[PDB]
Amino acid sequence: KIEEGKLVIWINGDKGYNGLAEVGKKFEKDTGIKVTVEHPDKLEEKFPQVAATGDGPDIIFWAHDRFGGYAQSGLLAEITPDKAFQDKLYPFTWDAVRYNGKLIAYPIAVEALSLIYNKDLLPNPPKTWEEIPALDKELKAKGKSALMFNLQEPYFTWPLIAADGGYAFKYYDIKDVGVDNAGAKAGLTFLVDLIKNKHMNADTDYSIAEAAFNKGETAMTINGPWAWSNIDTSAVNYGVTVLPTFKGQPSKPFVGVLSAGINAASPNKELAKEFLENYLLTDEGLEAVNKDKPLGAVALKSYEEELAKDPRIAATMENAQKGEIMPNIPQMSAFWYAVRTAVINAASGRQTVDEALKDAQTGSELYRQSLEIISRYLREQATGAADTAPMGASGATSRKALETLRRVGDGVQRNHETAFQGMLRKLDIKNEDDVKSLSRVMIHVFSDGVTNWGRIVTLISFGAFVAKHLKTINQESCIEPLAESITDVLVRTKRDWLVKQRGWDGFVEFFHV
Ligand SMILES: CCc1sc2ncnc(N[C@H](Cc3ccccc3)C(=O)O)c2c1-c1cccc2[nH]ccc12
Ligand SMILES: OC[C@H]1O[C@H](O[C@H]2[C@H](O)[C@@H](O)[C@@H](O)O[C@@H]2CO)[C@H](O)[C@@H](O)[C@@H]1O
Ligand code: NA
Repeated sequence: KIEEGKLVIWINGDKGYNGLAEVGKKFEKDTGIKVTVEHPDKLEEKFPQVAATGDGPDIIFWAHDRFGGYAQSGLLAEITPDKAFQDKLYPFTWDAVRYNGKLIAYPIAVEALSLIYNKDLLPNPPKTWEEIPALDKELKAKGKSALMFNLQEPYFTWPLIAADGGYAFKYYDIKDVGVDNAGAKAGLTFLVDLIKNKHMNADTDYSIAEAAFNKGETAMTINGPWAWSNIDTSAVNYGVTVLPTFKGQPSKPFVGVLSAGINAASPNKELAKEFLENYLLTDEGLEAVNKDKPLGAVALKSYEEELAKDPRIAATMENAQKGEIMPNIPQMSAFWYAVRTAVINAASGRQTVDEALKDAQTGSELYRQSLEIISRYLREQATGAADTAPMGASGATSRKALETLRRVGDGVQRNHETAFQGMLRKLDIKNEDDVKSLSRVMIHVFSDGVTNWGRIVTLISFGAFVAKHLKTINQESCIEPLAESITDVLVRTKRDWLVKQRGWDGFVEFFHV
């Protein structure tokens, strides 16, 4: 389905795609291979959907956080640069694109948010978030505002949520999520109070914030290096500086490494490798992109030495040092989708801060919490003995959902023994290969009819029945992948229903004696 003898590239619309296309023309001139650069809307959502059917671009550019998800789904070619090419880029950029010991993309540049301020309106930018309300009152009396930034993407609010101890995953422990802790609460509350006191508007998005800054209407914005081009064109006299502190502690932006992955379904992997290594990741390649839209601190040592003398890059790396490199684990997508909803609902007043971050924590934890219950149930049902290991500090829900599942699920397997036996015989489960086939059948079953806890118990109960069969034919190693696949079907298709029911707390409540 992907065309051979051509390269199709996807990069986000905020990046230097015209610069990338010039690197495309230079590749074409030397090789006769035409490079097409596109910047589709929502390309980070659209890449996994199309790559999963063997379609999509040859090369996808995004920050590294989304790449572990793509790799886990088998959408990325492993990349195998030799040592001499590996030595040309900073090792911490290679660390960003390493997943289960394999390099799954080419690192391009380090991106961190900074405070951007209008020197003509604000010769001394504020050192603290706390002084912004008084600053705004001062600027409002002159027909100006203190601060506008994109409130529709959690990326921009994360530095404030994280300042006082909010975090995604403790360093990575997927069982330790910091989304609804007191630090996160205090940061998002400060944001909601800015909106309440009319210092910020809940509806401000990327476009509105950028135009207000670039027209001289607001003294400050929060943005990455890619934004500096449009500000150059605007004639605003701007500085790039350290983000304001919150409760005496630095803002902690999530650091992204813009990265180039190769589609596992691409029949042009050698052309893509040849383009990325010998045309893009060179002084002339990164300069062409950078001249269009600044990349940040580039992964290529030679060109990073030239760019590091720029104070805007110095300020970028200062904010980076005070932040954290984003995780690349597959959970990141669900984390971002949850926190995006929480910031928007808290900002608009649809939910209180406590409600919004509670739901975001449940969303962020949903996959791992589901897998822990389902996997323990399938394994104890198969072997006749429970797992003795502790769930941990935050798994009272896990213990109670498993106790509920045992009590309710005993009945379902006994009543459906004959139906389950027939269905198991009608399928041909014998190994890991057959377990992959099961996912289509289970999705197929879960795409028709009503959503309720009884139907979920029936799916898991079928899972336990299959796990018992697997154990009997010495295929015990297939039980964990079965559990992964049942968990996948369940959260893909029912994520929002499960968050609405308060996840597994709802399941315990619904069947409570
Ligand atoms: C992969 C098999 C699976 S997983 C699964 N998960 C949830 N629900 C299912 N079915 C119930 C309907 C139902 C009730 C009793 C007996 C039979 C069906 C529902 O849709 O609510 C199934 C099935 C399934 C589907 C059709 C025939 C089947 N016979 C054995 C299992 C099974
Ligand atoms: O808003 C959540 C979002 O944050 C990051 O996306 C950034 C991206 O890294 C930057 O390169 C720039 O394009 O702005 C984006 C924010 O709108 C994560 O990389 C992304 O996965 C996540 O969804
Ligand atoms: Na976007």
